[PDB]
Amino acid sequence: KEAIREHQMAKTGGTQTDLFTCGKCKKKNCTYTQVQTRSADEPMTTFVVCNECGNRWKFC
Amino acid sequence: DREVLRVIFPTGDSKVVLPCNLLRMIWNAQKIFHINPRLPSDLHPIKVV
Amino acid sequence: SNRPVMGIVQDTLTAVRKFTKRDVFLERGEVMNLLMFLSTWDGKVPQPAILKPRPLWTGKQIFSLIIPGHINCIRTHSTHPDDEDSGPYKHISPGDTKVVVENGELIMGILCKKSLGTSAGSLVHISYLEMGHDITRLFYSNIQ
Amino acid sequence: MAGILFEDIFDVKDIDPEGKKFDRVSRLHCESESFKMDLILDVNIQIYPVDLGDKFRLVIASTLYEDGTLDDGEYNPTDDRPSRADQFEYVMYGKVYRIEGDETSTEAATRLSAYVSYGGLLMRLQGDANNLHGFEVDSRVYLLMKKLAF
Ligand SMILES: [Zn+2]
Repeated sequence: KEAIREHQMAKTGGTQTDLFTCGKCKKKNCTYTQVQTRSADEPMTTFVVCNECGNRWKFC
Repeated sequence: DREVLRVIFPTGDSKVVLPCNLLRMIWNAQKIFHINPRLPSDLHPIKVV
Repeated sequence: SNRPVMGIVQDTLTAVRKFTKRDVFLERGEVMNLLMFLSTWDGKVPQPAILKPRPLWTGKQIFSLIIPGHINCIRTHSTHPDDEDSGPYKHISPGDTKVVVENGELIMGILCKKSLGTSAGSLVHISYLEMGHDITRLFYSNIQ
Repeated sequence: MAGILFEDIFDVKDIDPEGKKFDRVSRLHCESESFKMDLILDVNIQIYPVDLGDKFRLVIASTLYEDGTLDDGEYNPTDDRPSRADQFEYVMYGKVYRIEGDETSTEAATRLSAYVSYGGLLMRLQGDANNLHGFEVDSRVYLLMKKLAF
């Protein structure tokens, strides 16, 4: 009953960084994006998303 | 409206793209009219209504 | 995507960052030199930013000259500097890093692109709204 | 006739703005000799080499020619009017950008704070009633200081 209970415990992945604060919940429960390798005229940005309470903002 | 609005946005995000930024417009009136927190705020509320 | 398409870039964007530096100081001679570069100007020389020990002008003063004189764009410094908030609020020692302009006059804040364009909260979008394309195009050509 | 906006002699609390500082500009922290009012200000150290704990004289005037209007410019280098104290070691032209206070407590407004900008140069003045006659305005104030390294 333990082992079959364990089989949900983490799905298959992760990430979380816990660096950027979220102004909607003070907790730094945030995720970060590495994208825009080249793109156009828009500068490559680091995008940060807060898992809880759904917040997303940019390095810029 | 506040009670209705909870139905419209179950995501609870109040940040939406909308026309006419009244805040900037209202602010500009303050920049123009020179209203400040150390000046009285003479107003007729019904006129507002 | 209800956003501006214009964007000042590269050399121009870098020198603007350089230009917003606190250590930027100008001479009267160069102010006249800078004034002639203007695509448009009131014809009325501005007051020195400094009088003693010697008369001087600041780059923020002069950038604000470029700016049209009855419109403002607020806060989005959008630069790494300071502290993902909380810190800059410590205590409203609120200048330099964060961007703020009043009556066409830049108070503080190193510039970014999110300020400069192709994004929400950009100066470019509001100038387009207030000043219109024609005034904004002449300002833009002038600044460049 | 020379309706000075402010005058006081100030003492340097700090010349090191949070350590990191900057090259041509540095932010001083000062306190008035009443020791009831304090001040922080950005300065050009290169033209005015401050020392820590120094005793400074500070004056503020929104005008130069006796009290009459002048909030204009072509600042006219050729003025010959002795109207200016100019005799002070250091002068700046600027605006007040922010005012702090607290009137929600009932009349309170008890420990009024003023923030000022001279060409971008930030300033903070704190005081119960020293700023009771001033408020945030467009560029008009002239700030004059002397008594360097007294
Ligand atoms: Zn959050």
